[PDB]
Order: sequence, then C-alpha cells, then structure tokens
Amino acid sequence: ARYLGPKLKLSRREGTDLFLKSGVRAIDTKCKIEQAPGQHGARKPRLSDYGVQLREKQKVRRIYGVLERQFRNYYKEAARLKGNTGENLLALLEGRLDNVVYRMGFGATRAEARQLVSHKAIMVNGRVVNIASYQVSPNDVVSIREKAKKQSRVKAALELAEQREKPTWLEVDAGKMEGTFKRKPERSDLSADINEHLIVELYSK
Amino acid sequence: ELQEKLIAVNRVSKTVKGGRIFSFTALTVVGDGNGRVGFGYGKAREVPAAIQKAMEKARRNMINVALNNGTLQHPVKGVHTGSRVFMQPASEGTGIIAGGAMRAVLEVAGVHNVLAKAYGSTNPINVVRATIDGLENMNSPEMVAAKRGKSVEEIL
Amino acid sequence: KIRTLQGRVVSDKMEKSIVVAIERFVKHPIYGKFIKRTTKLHVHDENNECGIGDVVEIRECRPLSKTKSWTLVRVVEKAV
Amino acid sequence: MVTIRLARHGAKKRPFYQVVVADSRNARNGRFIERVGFFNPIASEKEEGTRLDLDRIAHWVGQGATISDRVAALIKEVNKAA
Amino acid sequence: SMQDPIADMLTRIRNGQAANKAAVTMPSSKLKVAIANVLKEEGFIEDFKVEGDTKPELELTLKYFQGKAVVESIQRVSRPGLRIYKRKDELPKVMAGLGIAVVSTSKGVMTDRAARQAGLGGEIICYVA
Amino acid sequence: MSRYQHTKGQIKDNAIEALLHDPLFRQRVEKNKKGKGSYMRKGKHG
Amino acid sequence: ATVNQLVRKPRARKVAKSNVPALEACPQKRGVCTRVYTTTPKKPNSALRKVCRVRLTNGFEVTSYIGGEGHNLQEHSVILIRGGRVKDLPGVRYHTVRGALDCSGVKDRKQARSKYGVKRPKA
RNA sequence: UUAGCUAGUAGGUGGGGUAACGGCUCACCUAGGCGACGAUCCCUAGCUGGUCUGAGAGGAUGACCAGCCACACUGGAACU
RNA sequence: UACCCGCAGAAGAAGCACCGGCUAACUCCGUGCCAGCAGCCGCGGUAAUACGGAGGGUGCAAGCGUUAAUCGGAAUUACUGGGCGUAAAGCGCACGCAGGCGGUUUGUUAAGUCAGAUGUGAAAUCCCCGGGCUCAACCUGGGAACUGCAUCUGAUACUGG
Ligand SMILES: [Mg+2]
Ligand SMILES: [Mg+2]
Ligand SMILES: [Mg+2]
Ligand SMILES: [Mg+2]
Ligand SMILES: [Mg+2]
Ligand SMILES: [Mg+2]
Ligand SMILES: [Mg+2]
Ligand SMILES: [Mg+2]
Ligand SMILES: [Mg+2]
Ligand SMILES: [Mg+2]
Ligand SMILES: [Mg+2]
Ligand SMILES: [Mg+2]
Ligand SMILES: [Mg+2]
Ligand SMILES: [Mg+2]
Ligand SMILES: [Mg+2]
Ligand SMILES: [Mg+2]
Repeated sequence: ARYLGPKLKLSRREGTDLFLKSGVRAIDTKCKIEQAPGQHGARKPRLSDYGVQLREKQKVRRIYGVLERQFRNYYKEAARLKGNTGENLLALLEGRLDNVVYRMGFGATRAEARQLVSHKAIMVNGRVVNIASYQVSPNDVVSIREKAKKQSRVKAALELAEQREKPTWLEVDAGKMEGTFKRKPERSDLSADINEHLIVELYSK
Repeated sequence: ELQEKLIAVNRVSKTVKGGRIFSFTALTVVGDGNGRVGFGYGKAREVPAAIQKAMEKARRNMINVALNNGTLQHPVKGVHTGSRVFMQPASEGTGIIAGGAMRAVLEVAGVHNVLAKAYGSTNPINVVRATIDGLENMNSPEMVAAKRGKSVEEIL
Repeated sequence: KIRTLQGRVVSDKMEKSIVVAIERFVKHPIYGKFIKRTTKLHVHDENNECGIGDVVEIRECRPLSKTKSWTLVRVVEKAV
Repeated sequence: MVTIRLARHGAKKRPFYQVVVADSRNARNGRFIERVGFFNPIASEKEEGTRLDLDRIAHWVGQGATISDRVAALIKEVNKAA
Repeated sequence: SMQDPIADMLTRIRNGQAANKAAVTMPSSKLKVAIANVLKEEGFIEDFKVEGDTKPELELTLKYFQGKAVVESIQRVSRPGLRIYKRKDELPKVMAGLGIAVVSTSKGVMTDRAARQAGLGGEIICYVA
Repeated sequence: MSRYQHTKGQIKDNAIEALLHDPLFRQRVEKNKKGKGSYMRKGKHG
Repeated sequence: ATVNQLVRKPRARKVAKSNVPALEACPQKRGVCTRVYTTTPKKPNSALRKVCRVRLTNGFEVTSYIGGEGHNLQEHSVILIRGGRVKDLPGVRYHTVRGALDCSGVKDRKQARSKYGVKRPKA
C-alpha cells in the first residue's frame, strides 16, 4: 500500500520539491534536483499532452503518498460532490488524517505522520484513529495521546513546522500537542504550482 | 502576454525528375488567454523555420471571441471541410474536455471549462479551423440584446 | 360511468358475434412517430343489429366464448 | 396467516431487523405486504435503535395479524419509552 | 405538394435573410400570423402586415443589424412527418436561453420562456437563434 | 526438433529438389535503404 | 433515412462473428496435438514458425502457434490453447499457453516470464 | 431463402362438467376464425425488479439478492 | 469473538507488466530475414531504444499480466445523430390498391396533445441529505426517482374526427 523506494528520486523525476524529506538539510545539497533520475538524466525529452497531465497527477500522488486506485476513488468522490472538481479533490486529499498531522507539525515528513497514525499515536475527538485515509471533519480536535507525548521525534517535527509557513485553516498548540481542524481549506490556501485541472482532464479519457 | 503552442508538424513531399523534395508543414495556434485566438499554418524546407512562419501567420489574422467567466456562452457547432465540430459550455472545475487540436486552440483562447467533440474527419488543420469558426459564430447575451433591440434582463 | 372502446365492424358473419377492429393512436418508443395500430376483438351482439363497417361502442365483460370477452353498448353511424 | 415479524437485514455479526407484515409461509427475507418499522440491536448511544409505526401495527392486529414474540417485546419497550 | 406551410414560411424568411431582402411576402394563415406576431414581440422581425380579403398575403419586414441578418438560424422542430410535443419541464432552451423556441400551447402560440412561466407544454413549432 | 510441412504433398523422385521449389527456399530480396524500393513513409523510430 | 421507413423496417445491427470460433466463448481450451510442424510465413516475413494442428476438447480441429524459443511438444501432447491470431501465418487463430498442461515453460528466460511460464530464478 | 394456417377449428342452441367464466366437453345448427399491424412453420430463449456499459438516447445482459413462472430419473395418471 | 492493555525487536512480510510509434519509460552486449516478436502499423538480412540478456527507467501493486466476454470510442445501422452526380448507395420508366402526408375559414367535438389531481408503479438496487461499524468497503433512516399505465376534472393553440 506504500512506496518504499528512494524519495528524492521521485522529486527529481517530478522537477519540483515535493517535501518528501524533513527539510533540515536543503534539497539541492542532498540530491541533483534539476537532473532526472537514471542513466538518461542529462537528456530532457519533449513531453506529450497526455504525458504532462500524467506527470502532474503523479506529482500530486507523490506529495500525499496515495496509490492509484485510492486516488481514482478520491477523484470519483470529488466528481460526485457539488462544486469545483479539482478543488474538491484537493480538499479531500487535505482531509487525510496523516496530511492534517503533517500540516499541524507532529510529523516532519508526511511519511512520518502516516507512520505515527499507524502506530496509534493520534486521537481524533478523544478516539484513537489508526487509518491515514481518515477524512477529518471541520471542528474536529486531533491530538497526540499521552503515551506518544514523550517522543523526541514529535518535538523535532514541531520545531521544523515552526520554521515552515503555518496553515490558516488549522490552529495548533505546541505545549498541549493538539490541533483544531477549523474548516476545509480553500484553493487560495493551497499551493499554486498544482494544476488540478490537468489531473481532472486525465481522468476523463 | 501571448501564449503560443505548436499543434502538429507534418512532412510533405513534392516529386521531381531526381526524386522527392521534402518540406515541413507546421500548424501552430496563438491566444492571449482572453478573447483573441489565431491559428497559423507555416511551410518550409526545415522544421524550425516552418514553425516560425506558422507563428508569424498566427500573430496576424486574429479573431476575438466572447467568453463568459473563462468558458463558452452557449452550445455551438463548427464546420470546416470534413471536420464537423460540437462544443458545449460547462460548470467551473470540469476542465477542458476536448480532443487533439481542439484542446490546444481552446487552451490558448483562455477557456478553462468545456465539453467538446469532433465528428466526421479529425484532420488537425481542418478541425482547428472549424473550432475557430465555431468560436467566431458564438455570440454574447449583450450582442443578442443589441441585435433584437432589447435588454439583457429581458432575454435572461 | 363505465370503461368502453370504439371501433369499426370488420366482420359480422358469425351468429350473435362481430369482430371489431379498434384503431389506437400509439407513439413509437424509439422513433417518436405516431402510428395507427389496430386491435381486433371478438364482440358479442344479441339480435345481430350490426352491419359491416359500422362504428360501435363496446365494453369488457365476463368471457362468453373462446375469443369473446366483449359486448356492445351502442351502435353509431350505421351507413351503407 | 398474516404475521408481524422481523426480517434480518444486516451484515455478518451486525444484524439490523426490519419489522415486516407478511404471509407466514413466505421466506424471512422474502415477500412481504408492508414494512412497519425497524430495530437495531447493535445500535450505539445517542441514536434510535427501535422505531415502529404503531398505528399500522394496530390496524394489522385489528385485521387479524399475529405478532412475533420479539416484535411484541419491542412494542412493549416502545410503549414504556413513550 | 405543399404539406407544411409554416416550414415554407420559415424557409422564405431564411432566404430573405440570406439575400438581404427588406420584405418577404407569403399567403397568410392564422397560425402563421401568430408566429409572426411572436417573432415581432421577440424582436427578430421589424413588422408584420396582413393584406387582402379573398386570399390575404402576410408581408414580413425583415430585421438587419450592422449590415448582417438578425435571424441567424431558423429550424422547424415539429413537422408533418414527425410531430413533436413537450411537457413544461421538458421544454428546450435555444442557444442556452438566448435564442427562442416558438411553442403552440393550450393558451395560444407563445415563446418557450413564456410557456415555462405559465406552467404548460405543447407542440414546439420551431427554434429561432 | 520439429518437422517442416512442405507444400509439395507426396515427394516421389528427389526431396532436395522439391524443397528448393518450395516457399522454404524462396528468394529473399532486400528492401533498399537507399535507391529504388527505398522510400520509407515513417521511420523505425519516427 | 425517413422515420416512416425506419418504422416499417428497423435498422439491422451489424452481426459480428468472433475470430476465435473454436474456443466457443471460453478463455482457454484443452486439446491434443494431431501434428506439430514448422511453416513459412507470408511476405514480407522470413521464418520457420512453430505451429501445431490440434484436435480440441469440443471436437474442433484447429491450428495453434507455439510461442517462445524451443518447445517439448510432439504428437499426442495434451495442451492448452488461448486464442490470439498470428498475422503472418495463414489460418492460425490461436496461441498455445506456455507453462500449462503438457507444454513446458521457455528455457532461460528472465523477462516477461508470465507470458512464457517461467518460474522465478531463486538466488 | 417459413405465406397461407385451422373442423372443436370460429361462433350459436341445448345438455354435461368446473370452486368459478369459458369448446372446458359432448350432441346438433351455422361456415366461420386467424393472417403482410407477419398467421403458420423453423431456430434460439425461463421472465422481471435489475446488472454492465454510455454524456444521453441507446446497446448488451438476467450470476448473487428479491418477485413471478416452470421442472423434480424419462413418459403418463390420478388419489388425498 | 470484536475491542483494549502489556512483551520483545526492524524485526516475519514485493512482486508483475512494460520502455519503436499509438503509449508513460533508453542504452550496452548477444544474435544476423536465423532465432524470435507482434493489438495495428510492422521489427530482424552484422552497429536492432521493436528479438534475447543486462544495467537504467516507467506504470501498477498483494497483486500484476495474458485470454475470453459486453458496451464504449465506432456519428461504423446515425431516434438523438449519416448518407446515395463521381467514393457503397436513385428501382429502366410509369400507373396505382394498402399505407404515410395533406391549402384555407367558421363552428363543434375533445381522439392525439397539454395541465392538475387520484390509484398504482413491491422491497432491495441507482442518486441526495444523514447515521452506524477506528476509516473505507459494507450496513442503514428519511427522501428523491421508478421517465410508465389507468381513472377523474379541466385547457383547446396545434394534429385528428
Ligand atoms: Mg464536482
Ligand atoms: Mg519540368
Ligand atoms: Mg441489550
Ligand atoms: Mg433452454
Ligand atoms: Mg456514444
Ligand atoms: Mg441427475
Ligand atoms: Mg514515450
Ligand atoms: Mg547489435
Ligand atoms: Mg514495443
Ligand atoms: Mg528486446
Ligand atoms: Mg453507436
Ligand atoms: Mg457516411
Ligand atoms: Mg457509385
Ligand atoms: Mg433514373
Ligand atoms: Mg389542415
Ligand atoms: Mg380541427
């Protein structure tokens, strides 16, 4: 259910930084981010119309760490729901418990957050939730349980988050180790580099 | 400000006493991402020169299209040669649902939300022309009000 | 008030009995065309009052024979 | 005869009982005249487990319908609650 | 033989629009007249004029805006070979509400929008864009 | 190994000769890369 | 084209037969090799294509291609055929399944093994 | 590239029979009845709610679940 | 039993297809119209990104491929939604029964048509707002829908009588 291989490779393939590593060390020092992975990295072939969309889709999938069938399901759900489809999909992706945790700053990477979720560290409304794909609702408090509160990794993650830009749609407490999912995030709150529309188009043929 | 992209480049032949002389035909389309749309069809012995020619052609002979909030105003048919085209406006978030050359021309135009289909022949040059024709013919509410001698609120 | 149908008498040869074609104006399920369809029915008539090509109002009843579950109520336009 | 009885309509180890008026000979989950409410034995706190359209049940009884024991118990419970 | 007068009228109108003719004339009918009136109301023609007693002739003054024809497209929907009847909820929208659909309703010949407002359907005579 | 099913039916006199007059030992003519029958509509990788 | 005409006599749908008729809507069928032989393909291809005439479970007598480099097949060899026509070979509409029934997997393959019935090289 | 089919056949009168109407059956009388809006014959097929696909209209389909039908080694027959 | 707590240690747990174009992903060696590949086009005859191996990559993932099967694309039976001078397609020409269609005015009828209502259109399924299994799948409350048919009361512009 997870990708287990090299993480920076994926980023290289994409072109952009996907936040796949914590960010203590800069991405440019740790890998050749501009060069594609493999023997034929130096060559940059001209990509087809289908191709670019596919790449974009992969980028988004990589970002969240979501496998294809689940992604398809998410897309379908977005389509079903009223309003903007790509936007809806993005919102759904955000809703993911692990992603929420990452945003809050309990996980240094999203992978770390996912791990935490798996290992029973995370409580949603005073209930220990184990699934990363759990859709967090508005006005839902999500906290670290007292067993996992003594973890040094968690504090490091928090510190890292403090350095990074904080989300408007969340309110997080460092000392209490709890966060409030205020509202489902808007498109303007999220990154502009993501071209959701291409992804939408892709799943229409 | 002007976004420009090549649709299709094809090698064409002229036959002579010696053998065949090969030329390249490049079909490009330009748009400002608002109302203006223009296609270009350039031809040279080399590809890049041909593409340049096409671009030049596209830059002149442009056509203004009435767009409502980044989409079409009404369902519209467009015809040229064998290529008979249909395109329909859609709710925001649906994306550009169009095939081949069509997709390109819509993107440069600045439409973001369409459901479109090409019937009959699907020859790139013809189909793009058809699409452009369709775009041209499509009128706005204001325009129709002007034509009928009425207000926009009376027609809705 | 009673359920009843109208039609032309196609044949009146058999004793106490008439066959009455009923023209129904149905729409086609696929094509949308309105087509004249025919419903042939074996009708009971006492006294043998009916002629050929006669318009007749008929009602459904308990079956009187193998094919005959309909009886006439009134005869209209008995022109020859 | 006409009877008022439960039809098990749930998941494995999670039953949900649809109270139905039916001809007794019919299969439990099969043909029925009228569905006159529901009962959920696995229902949590802060939700209605049992809800029965009592008037219809009464009508059926009047007509001459037998009541299943469990259904009767449910009815009694409802009466107590009200 | 002439089997559809309304259709013929529409064709005539179309031809006039094409050929830049100021006025189009035809043998008058009641339904035709109603249609003309509807068009006038909607503003696709300038004026309509019935003239004659024994055999009256409807004369339509065509409308042109900025050198070009006002009536862009004009197509019959119901026809003698294939009749078309729609319900109030089933009523179509020409040019996404911009163009009009002439509908013969229980309460007289009117535009589609008017029919919708009323709350009744009927025979859709033609689409006009 | 597998037997070749020749299109000669029942060989009577000489087998080798029969085989020679069969699709098996047909002439193999190269398609020109340059010259006469040399024109390719689309390349191997185009 | 006229609606009345259509009403009178409706549009006949294109009755399309299957190109694999001896399989009889079955994914695979078992058969016995009546003979195994090589054949020359049609122009412009030059080869000696391995193929077998098969008396099938359901009474049909067909010919089926043998994919891969080298095979153990011979007369009276109980094999599974899967369908898929060979463009070069005249009258060949079927592929034998490598790694099923009497048919062996291809020797020394490390890629696309699924298609050729080759087991994982354990190391 | 199945055009004619049908004598209990179509109808009537009277008896008999059915829980019940009825050629359901019998006696006699009439000569009908169905059929190009496809009778008859031949090939295939359980039917539906539905399922799959599709923008839709349609096309294909009828496992599971539910309703209806038919069958219970094959062909008949009745009794309770 | 679900569920919860404790114990130890990264521990017991990743493959399958593909990489000529369509179609995301390229090179080297081996072979030399041979062996072989292939859905189509076609590839291979000594520098093969198309065969086989390797390295590298791409796509899926406890699955991944192949085959069969249906719909889709395929407006390629076109009701929506195609055509017929020359691409497939106007009977050799006429008359004409059945059939289809039918100028205009008034009246009437209310069959077609439209409107409203009543009864039904089983439940499940599909869809919407919810609730319950840690999430989901799944189960489920209420709705909507089931485009239909029948009956009653009206409307009468159009089609019919
Ligand atoms: Mg949506
Ligand atoms: Mg010269
Ligand atoms: Mg209890
Ligand atoms: Mg059978
Ligand atoms: Mg379609
Ligand atoms: Mg047995
Ligand atoms: Mg590629
Ligand atoms: Mg080599
Ligand atoms: Mg390939
Ligand atoms: Mg290879
Ligand atoms: Mg089709
Ligand atoms: Mg055609
Ligand atoms: Mg011809
Ligand atoms: Mg002629
Ligand atoms: Mg008339
Ligand atoms: Mg009249």
